[PDB]
Amino acid sequence: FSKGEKLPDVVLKPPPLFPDTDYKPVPLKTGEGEEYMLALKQELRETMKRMPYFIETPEERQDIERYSDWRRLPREMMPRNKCKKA
Amino acid sequence: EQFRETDVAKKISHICFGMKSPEEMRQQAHIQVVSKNLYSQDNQHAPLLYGVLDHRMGTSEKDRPCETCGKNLADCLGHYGYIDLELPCFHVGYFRAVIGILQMICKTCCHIMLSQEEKKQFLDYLKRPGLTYLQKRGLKKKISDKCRKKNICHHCGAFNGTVKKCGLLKIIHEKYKTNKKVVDPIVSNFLQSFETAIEHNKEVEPLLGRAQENLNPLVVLNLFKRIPAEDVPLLLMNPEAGKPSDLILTRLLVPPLCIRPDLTMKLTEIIFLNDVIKKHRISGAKTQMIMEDWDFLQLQCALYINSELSGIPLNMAPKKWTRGFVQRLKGKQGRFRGNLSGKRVDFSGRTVISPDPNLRIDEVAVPVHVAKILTFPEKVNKANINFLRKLVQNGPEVHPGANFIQQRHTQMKRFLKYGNREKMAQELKYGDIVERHLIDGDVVLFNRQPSLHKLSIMAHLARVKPHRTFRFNECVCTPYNADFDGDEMNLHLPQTEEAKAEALVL
Amino acid sequence: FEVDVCGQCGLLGYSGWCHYCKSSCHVSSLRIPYACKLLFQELQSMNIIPRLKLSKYN
Amino acid sequence: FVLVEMVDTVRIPPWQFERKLNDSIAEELNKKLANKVVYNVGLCICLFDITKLEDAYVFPGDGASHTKVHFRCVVFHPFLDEILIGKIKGCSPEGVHVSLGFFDDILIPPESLQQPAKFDEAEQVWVWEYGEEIRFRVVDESFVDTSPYTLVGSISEPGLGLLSWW
Amino acid sequence: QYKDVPITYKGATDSYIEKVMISSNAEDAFLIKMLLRQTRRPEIGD
Amino acid sequence: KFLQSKAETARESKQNPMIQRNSSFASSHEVWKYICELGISKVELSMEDIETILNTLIYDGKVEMTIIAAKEGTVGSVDGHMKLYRAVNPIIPPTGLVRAPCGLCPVFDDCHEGGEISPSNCIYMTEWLE
Amino acid sequence: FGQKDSVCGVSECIIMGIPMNIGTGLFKLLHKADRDPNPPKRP
Amino acid sequence: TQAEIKLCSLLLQEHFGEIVEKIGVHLIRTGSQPLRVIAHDTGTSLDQVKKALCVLVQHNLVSYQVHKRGVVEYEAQCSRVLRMLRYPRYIYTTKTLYSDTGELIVEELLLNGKLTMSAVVKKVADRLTETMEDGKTMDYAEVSNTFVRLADTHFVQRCPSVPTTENSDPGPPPPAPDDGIYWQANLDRFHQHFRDQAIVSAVANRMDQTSSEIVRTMLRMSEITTSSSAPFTQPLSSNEIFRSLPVGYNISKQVLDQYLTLLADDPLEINLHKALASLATATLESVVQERFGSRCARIFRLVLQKKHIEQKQVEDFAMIPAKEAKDMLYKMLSENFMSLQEIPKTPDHAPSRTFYLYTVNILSAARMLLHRCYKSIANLIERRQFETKENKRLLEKSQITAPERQQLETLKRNVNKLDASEIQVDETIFLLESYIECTMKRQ
RNA sequence: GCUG
DNA sequence: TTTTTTCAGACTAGAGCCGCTG
DNA sequence: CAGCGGCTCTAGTCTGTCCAGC
Ligand code: SF4
Ligand SMILES: [Mg+2]
Ligand SMILES: [Zn+2]
Ligand SMILES: [Zn+2]
Repeated sequence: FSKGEKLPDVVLKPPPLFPDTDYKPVPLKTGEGEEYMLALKQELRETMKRMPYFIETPEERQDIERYSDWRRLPREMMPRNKCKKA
Repeated sequence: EQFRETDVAKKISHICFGMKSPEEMRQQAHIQVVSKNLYSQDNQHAPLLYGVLDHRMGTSEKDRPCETCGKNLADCLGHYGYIDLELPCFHVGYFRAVIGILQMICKTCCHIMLSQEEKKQFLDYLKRPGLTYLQKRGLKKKISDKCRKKNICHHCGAFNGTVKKCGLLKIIHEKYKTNKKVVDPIVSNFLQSFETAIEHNKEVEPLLGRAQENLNPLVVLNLFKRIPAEDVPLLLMNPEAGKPSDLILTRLLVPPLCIRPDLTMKLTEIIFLNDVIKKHRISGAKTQMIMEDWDFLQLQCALYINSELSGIPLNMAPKKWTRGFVQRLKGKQGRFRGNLSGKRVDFSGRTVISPDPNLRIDEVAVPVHVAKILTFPEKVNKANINFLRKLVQNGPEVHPGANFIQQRHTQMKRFLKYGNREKMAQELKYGDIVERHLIDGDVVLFNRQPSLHKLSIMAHLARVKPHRTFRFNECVCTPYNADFDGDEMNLHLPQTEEAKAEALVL
Repeated sequence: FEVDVCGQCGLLGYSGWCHYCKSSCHVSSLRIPYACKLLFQELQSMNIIPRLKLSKYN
Repeated sequence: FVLVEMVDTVRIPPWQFERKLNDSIAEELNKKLANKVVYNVGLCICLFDITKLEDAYVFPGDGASHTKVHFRCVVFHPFLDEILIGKIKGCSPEGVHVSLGFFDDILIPPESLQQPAKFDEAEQVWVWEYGEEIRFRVVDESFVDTSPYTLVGSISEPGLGLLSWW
Repeated sequence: QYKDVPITYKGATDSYIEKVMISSNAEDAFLIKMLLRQTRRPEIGD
Repeated sequence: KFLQSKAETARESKQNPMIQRNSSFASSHEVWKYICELGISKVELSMEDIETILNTLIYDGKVEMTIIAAKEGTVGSVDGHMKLYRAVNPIIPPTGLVRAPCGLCPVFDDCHEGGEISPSNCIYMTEWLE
Repeated sequence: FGQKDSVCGVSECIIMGIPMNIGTGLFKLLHKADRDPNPPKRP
Repeated sequence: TQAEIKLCSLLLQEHFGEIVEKIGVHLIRTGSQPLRVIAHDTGTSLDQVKKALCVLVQHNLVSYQVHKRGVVEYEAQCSRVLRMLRYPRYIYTTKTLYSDTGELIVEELLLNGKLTMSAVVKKVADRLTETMEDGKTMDYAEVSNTFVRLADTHFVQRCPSVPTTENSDPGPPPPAPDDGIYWQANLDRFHQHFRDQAIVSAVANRMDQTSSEIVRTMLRMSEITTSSSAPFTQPLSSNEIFRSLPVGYNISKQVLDQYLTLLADDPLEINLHKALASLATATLESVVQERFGSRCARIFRLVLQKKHIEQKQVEDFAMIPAKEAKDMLYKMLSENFMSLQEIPKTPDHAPSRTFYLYTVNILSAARMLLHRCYKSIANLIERRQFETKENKRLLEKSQITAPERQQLETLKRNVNKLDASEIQVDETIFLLESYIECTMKRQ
């Protein structure tokens, strides 16, 4: 009867908690790159597209997308600075 | 407007036996019976509380409705509830399987101890398309054989020795055995550096050599948690059905109240035990006391799954015999034989059997009393309309009469005696069902209870006679092995046209 | 007796809904001896899950 | 309008065994799929043809005959490129209600795109001035069952000019 | 407060009350005992 | 015998000479004190009303063996009876920290998906995000 | 094991209330009622 | 390790796509599986499986080899897929150890998987010039200078020779002159270098500033002569230590020699076995400090002192009361930190025994917390998966009422608080996984 | 316990 | 603290055993 | 001279013992 009242608690609150957003200063550098590459990995060639949308669409028609200085000089050096195995 | 929603029914193609993860149990449970160790009958007027009888998991009394739905005892299915075990415990059903996984996996890094070359051969065997249940049991014995034969590991070199089910619900593993060969330094340091323990306990110094890892539910939980996904197939577990961790118990689904109109008493004891250990930890209780409480809670959970549990400790032996879940599915009175293979059946009668040489071999004389009680449902079909109306007029008391009428639109049955029979006869329309009394020419199945061959059930045509006794021709008594020295035989009336025809033809 | 079974899970439900994969869409009716419904419930309570696959009659 | 190939298991009760199947299935399938929107499909209307009817089983219970029926039924589903012609069966201040003539009064146009004299001010003003045409724009259907409408449309009216009527 | 809980005869054939004895048991509790008599002639199946 | 005592009152008193540390310069070996800590233990610490003015080394050393578990210096040469090298050094934390709000909750560990404790709507990350 | 059993034999079809494949169940039944796969309409 | 597979489902979902995750994560779940068997079990058409494996072999997540049947069984290495989580951290230490040019070198090497020299120098000649001043064009020769400069310290290693099996097709993997040869990044060299930052921060934040630098210059001159499987570093003399000191220091040889015999003799102990073994316990201790306060952390360090001496001293050796202590033991037991009673030798009796002694086992408490930290980043990403699809209406409005904008800055406060917190738990993985790899023989 |  | 109250039965581990098997 | 392979062995243990009818 001592516990026969309700679900123990909606949540259990721990009197001690997390410290902070630890290592605060320097992960501004990594933290933007977290969002930088994710902006570029999604907009990459190495991804797949929902061709199941286009086989789902029987409404295909014209006028819609569904229907539609490197300044450098030559050189050649091939180094074996790396392993000679496998 | 309104969408097109189809209404239809389906058949069971393949039962896939599986388990449920402790998170998956909570998903199907509607409430948490973490409530009272009290019975839940409230202090005044016997109403339900928030615990085991929560009426949110069903109703076992017709008057009180359930809380998930407004359905009454008849219309409700069942709803489930959960009890969160404070210290993890083993399931006695899966315990031998648990000892097997520990022998198969490395106690330290947890990968099955099957050589990389050996693993490839076995994995292909599993890939073979026709793996019947028989083949799978076979591989486990073989894979297990190689592993119990692998004291070292191809993964980390951790030394994994013998897991041997010591005691009841206890698993014991070597790790640090003592041998005539020079002892390894790590084991020697473990057994020689506890000087204070040797000083405090005199018995420890002579027995200092003996010391093996004891695998308790808490260690098993972590080890089973860390087995690789790749290595769950070679443990011969279907990963979709279950995974190694679900073998150890964290939450128990409390049964729907429909399935329990002594199991409930066991649940209250388990709830009380869960409260005692939790209070003891806050109070500050010795580990041996906490382990004894853990053992008592483990025993109560096992007594819930399998009541007899041979090997019970003397101190915690059960006060009374209780029927836990195994003792409900086992035995002649058990659900499998008592309620599934053989079932009590309606539309049947048992009377003493007497001789009648004047009856054809295909006929049985049925007492007029049994004929009035036993009824066959006949649908008005344009050829029986005149005959049915006359029997409706005769009503329940007269022998060529009916005891109920069901209209085509509704499943409601109107008793002929209480109402006006003449009006119902006129109202009769094609497609309504009249439960006429058994009449001459009906097909009944006759059965002698000590049935030993095919001929103990035989059909018979039924011809009602005044005397009370099932009288048949005496030529057909050696198939029944029935003499008339006080014998009684059973009559069954098939209630479908498809069943009637199979009985007459076959 | 008639029980409501879900297509995805394989677990019995109530009134065309499953409190498990809270999506009514897959619930379908079945005819079963009521005793079997008790066995499936007692199995599910004891952790043996009798998952059911439903196929339309053809 | 579009044809939709569908497959159904149609149960003929045994007191209809006089009539031919392909007619007596068609009388059932009209009672199964009329005035009913099918989710992601459209508003079924009637039966076009029965393209393939396969063999009439009879199951161990019912005694009826269950023929699996392949058929084609015409449904209502605008193609997101149709200029329809309906009637204003209602005017709400948030947007007008047009109805196709005795078809479905469930097309609800939002009105934000016609010429900058646009308001419905609750005294049934259609449009502040400068059969009714409609451009059906999106498909939008909501499956109803949720516990123990449904093809609504959004309908536009661009700069058509509407030479005959404003 | 009182809900009737009657003792009702349930015999497929009529019986005649022969003796009705009213007494008190070890703890006085108004035990009432009735003897019902039925006479049966030999019939087919005896 | 002294169970009616709070050594948590005395743990700061055996800590505050090891926080200040005059001459953190590395001019020499800086072989650091354990005997002066026994010296400050015997005559007078920081001020506190103390009933056990009797000074035994067997009742005073025990506050150290708790405070080693509270990250303070190890024992160097306590093998001598009263006076030997006895090297000590207060250990500053060798790491930073490593946790998060979700590392704190035991019951919230259960979830695994959107369920009754699904992390798509937990209270704890909602509290942490303000 | 994740044992997927089909429901066959008689000791399971009697338990699951599904007609057995033995005896009468081996052969299915068809209706000879007036039917044909008909021609469609021109669209 | 199901929570590990929970992340590989999450990591591929955010980076490439969904079917490259699905065919990817199934291959983690069923292993050495042929091309036709994968397309039949996942229910995926064979044209999409050939593309999905093509992207997966490019980023070096799925490795192929045939043994007997003449049919190639693809196989995905699990622990490589989680290294995508460390990807922006792999960028940053190439900015501390190399310039912005070489930092972009390891970036597009991590992004596009397999690269030749003739491509990756051509790409950074586009990206670095478009951010620099037009007319002040960055000359590509300095890129080729810093390209090899990465390779002499062996931060970039080449791909193993291609099997060129008949089933494998050469044309599909390259994305469309000179051929050249391909390479990935040597992320294993980073796991040395990330460990090099780990030990130098372990000494500097414990011993002294001058103690850590001689550890750094010891390890900076022991880079090529060791590997990650080295049980400890190559042994050095103290005379080349005085040669390899940086020019910022001015310390005399004999005073640092006193610090050299000081640093050699510690409880910490360069013993690379003991270094990760001591750093892992501080990671454990910083979790009980995070979770159960300093009082339970005080008894957590007590069991690391004595192996099997417990419950007859732990009420004495920390002086905290018996009520308050024994809830800390059972909470360390129930969360699997305190490990267990592996000393009971009386036969089959919970009540009557030789008294169960607690004992921490460092690896079972390690593998759990690694499994916990794998579970942790599942709850991080899924929240950032949650808060994204709602707010898409107002991201393109900038491309707006007062609660509309206020939801965005509470979103961008949230995502940046989530994404920063994916990395702070990531440093706990490597600090513990390198300890896991250091105690694992035959791998 | 007895009938079957 | 002190009795038994059917009769097999073909599985499952251990205990060895001796001898070749290296 | 040493080891692990199968043996081989005793007991150990859980598992049944007709249908139902009052
Ligand atoms: S968010 Fe998910 S994981 Fe993090 S705490 Fe709440 S529940 Fe546990
Ligand atoms: Mg007889
Ligand atoms: Zn209900
Ligand atoms: Zn469901």
